[PDB]
Amino acid sequence: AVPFVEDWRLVQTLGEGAYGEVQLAVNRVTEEAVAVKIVDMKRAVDCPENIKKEICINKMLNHENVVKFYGHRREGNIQYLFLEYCSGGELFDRIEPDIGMPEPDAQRFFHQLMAGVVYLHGIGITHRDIKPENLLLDERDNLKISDFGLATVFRYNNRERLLNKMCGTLPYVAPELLKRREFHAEPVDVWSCGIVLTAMLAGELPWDQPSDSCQEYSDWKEKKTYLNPWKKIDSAPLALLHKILVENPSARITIPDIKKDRWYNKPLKK
Ligand SMILES: Nc1ncnc2c1ncn2[C@@H]1O[C@H](COP(=O)(O)OP(=O)(O)OP(O)(O)=S)[C@@H](O)[C@H]1O
Ligand SMILES: [Mg+2]
Ligand SMILES: [Mg+2]
Repeated sequence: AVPFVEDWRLVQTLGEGAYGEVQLAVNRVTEEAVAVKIVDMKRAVDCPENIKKEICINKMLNHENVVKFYGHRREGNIQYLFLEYCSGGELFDRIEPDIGMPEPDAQRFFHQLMAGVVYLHGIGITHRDIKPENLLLDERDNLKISDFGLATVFRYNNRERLLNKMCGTLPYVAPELLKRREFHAEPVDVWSCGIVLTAMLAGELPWDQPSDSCQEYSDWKEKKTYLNPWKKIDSAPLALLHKILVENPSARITIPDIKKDRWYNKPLKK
């Protein structure tokens, strides 16, 4: 019944977005540390209903590789979302530009990413904006899928919904999102995970946009893998990427089969 600021000390700005801010908050009596996403519902006409949907999706989630939702408050136009504080920051900041990261680290992050995406898809949720900026790390560098503001239900009461809305981030979106009027949700998340893995192993994104207009994408379809970023990627993970970054979503590898992939299961040393 008392104000947010009387219970919570904002200690640190963690991130700044167009529609909200994320603060590290410390409870003034408990001293427990929390991430609070502060959202001014004045900044968009349908933000009230968009943030309500984000909260309803968050309340369905409970997995070690998904940022945990603790609750929410409203104070006038302000919505507070309390989330698991991820001390380790963004996966994005572990990706050295043009370099990437050690293959064992990339593999480990990929394992954890798959675990979270499998969980989400199992409860019928698609994230729709998977990228290193939305994959956070806890104090033990465990990966946690973050930000469900673009997430939606693709399976409900055992019936699948095809998607028809364009959203996400252009270097990470699957080509069917640019070309088809309707598309299945799961292969889109699979595709973006493959871009994430490409970024982890090479430190760069392969194309602006998986368009016929984009030469980098056409060179990939012609498997000119002597070019960058592919030449930086060992043939074993590259064989997996060849199975993920497949244009036709009906032929694209599914996660159950990613789990059977040689590199996925290859023991790696430092
Ligand atoms: N739970 C968290 N723990 C630690 N850091 C976080 C957490 N949530 C967000 N951040 C940081 O805040 C940044 C932005 O938060 P997001 O939720 O991704 O905001 P955004 O989507 O960029 O902003 P808008 O308003 O949706 S355009 C992230 O990239 C993290 O660096
Ligand atoms: Mg985000
Ligand atoms: Mg967001």
